[PDB]
Amino acid sequence: TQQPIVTGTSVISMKYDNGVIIAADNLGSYGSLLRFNGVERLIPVGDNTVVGISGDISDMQHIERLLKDLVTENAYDNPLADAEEALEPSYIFEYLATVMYQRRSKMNPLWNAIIVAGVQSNGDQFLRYVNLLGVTYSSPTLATGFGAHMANPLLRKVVDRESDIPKTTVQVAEEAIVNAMRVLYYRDARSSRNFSLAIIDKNTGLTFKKNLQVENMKWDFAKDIKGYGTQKI
Amino acid sequence: TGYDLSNSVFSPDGRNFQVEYAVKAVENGTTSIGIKCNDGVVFAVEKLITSKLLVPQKNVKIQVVDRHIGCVYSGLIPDGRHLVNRGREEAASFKKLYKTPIPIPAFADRLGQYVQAHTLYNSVRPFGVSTIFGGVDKNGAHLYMLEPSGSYWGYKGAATGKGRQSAKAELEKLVDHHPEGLSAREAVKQAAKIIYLAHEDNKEKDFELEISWCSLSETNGLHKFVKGDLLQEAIDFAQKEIN
Repeated sequence: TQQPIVTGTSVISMKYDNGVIIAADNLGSYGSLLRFNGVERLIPVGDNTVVGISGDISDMQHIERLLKDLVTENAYDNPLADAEEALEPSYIFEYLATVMYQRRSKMNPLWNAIIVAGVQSNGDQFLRYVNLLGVTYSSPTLATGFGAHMANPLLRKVVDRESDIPKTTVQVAEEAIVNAMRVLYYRDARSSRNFSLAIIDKNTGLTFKKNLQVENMKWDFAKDIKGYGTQKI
Repeated sequence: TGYDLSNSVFSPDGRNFQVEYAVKAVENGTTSIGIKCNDGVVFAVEKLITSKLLVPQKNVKIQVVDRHIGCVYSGLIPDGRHLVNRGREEAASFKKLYKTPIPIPAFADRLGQYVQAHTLYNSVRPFGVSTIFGGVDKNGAHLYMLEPSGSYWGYKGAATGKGRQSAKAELEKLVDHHPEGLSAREAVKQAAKIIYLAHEDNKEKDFELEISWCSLSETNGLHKFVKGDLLQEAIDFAQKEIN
């Protein structure tokens, strides 16, 4: 991909005491045209990984096919494909990151930003980022695009350092994620009101909520805004 | 003379003797069977325990292709692994191009064309395996058997190995007695029975039973190995059925 066509906006995520949460809206934009709705940008892998992808949608579908074939291959000649030798979030990340950096180095990137989120076999929380440059980093909160500018400041007021992760409950984290989604719908011109949200909990497994909607929006004060300065009516 | 020294050479009868020698290599192997049920297929294989140093339940013999195909083979096991690798490549290619998982007849013909190509030149050796495979696709259940010559057909039941003859006899009995078709669990039980029966040709060594199945209702069209309680139930059925 040399320039993106159908694109998806921010993907937000954070860690909490027993797992991770990741969310993304269901919109595929075509420039300034909000062309496709119902576009699922969260790719669940196994019972312990969710991959949130933003950027070129065709490249995202290519990554979907890649993850599908990766699951199929790990199943081969693997009597423990559902137990000890099942796919881990770190495996899926490292694979995607290798691919991203190899495509960048071959001067033909996958025009994406990716957040892999899940729970390891030992219970640890995995949350890591990789983009079209091969850049990787990890933090208690992770967001792409506009989220990085708006979701992270909010989400970081809950988990500012590693020590805050045990203190954070799943309810607090999900509330923060939904509020950040509302803020993005307020201020991101390439966002949608409908979004999907995935929880990866080391006890309850993978919870996948689709067709969510931004609720409890404040719009009343708009009636009190007249003109742009001196106008009174 | 010397017509059997080089592969892909025609004898004056019109035969390829190297393929027949590969068939002998196949007949030297252990017994493996497949049974087509009402909504799926069942695969079973006997694994000789040469020594108790062998780890039980490990050394798995049945292989999976894509997520819906099961393959078992009798003969040179590494040749079977090579064939299964090629088949996995073929299925992956088919899915990547056409989105849908590869239909069972299509996969059968892929394997068959590969094995046949392995009889066209003197620079390659025929496969020393007979392969029973199949699964569930959009057109239902399919069971196939493929010979070292590249020949392959669809079967109600199939069997190869040293005990292939008694297995075929029992399969013909099962076919005659059940014109309506077997259920997946009944087919698993009958596969266990036929494996235990055909083991008598290797009676001097202990054997371990390995079963897998792909049923539209019991496994949701996916290939899964029969283990745990169902495997023990089939083992007990066979045990009290040999008496």
